[PDB]
Amino acid sequence: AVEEIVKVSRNYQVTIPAKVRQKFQIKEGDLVKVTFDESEGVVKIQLL
Amino acid sequence: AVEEIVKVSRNYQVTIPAKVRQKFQIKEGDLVKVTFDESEGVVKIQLL
Repeated sequence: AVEEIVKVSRNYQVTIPAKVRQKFQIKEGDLVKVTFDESEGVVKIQLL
Repeated sequence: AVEEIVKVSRNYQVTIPAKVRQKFQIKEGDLVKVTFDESEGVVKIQLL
C-alpha cells in the first residue's frame, strides 16, 4: 500500500512523491490522463 | 468520463484541471492522499 499525504498547491497541482514514483515513473513533460472516478470519488492519474 | 490529458509539470506536479475540480472539490492547501493502486496500475488522489 504505497501512499503519501501531500498538500494541494495554489494552482491546484499535486506533487507525486518519490515513494509513489517508484511505482508510477513519471517525469516533467510526460502526458497523463486525469479522470474523476464517479464510483470511488477519487481522481485517477493514468500514464499515456 | 470527466477527464483531461495534462502534461506533468516541473518538480513532478500534476494539475487537477478545472473540469475535474467541478467534481472533486479541492482548494489551495488541502491535504490529499496520493496512492498507487496495484490492481489498476494507476495513481489515486483521495480527499482527506
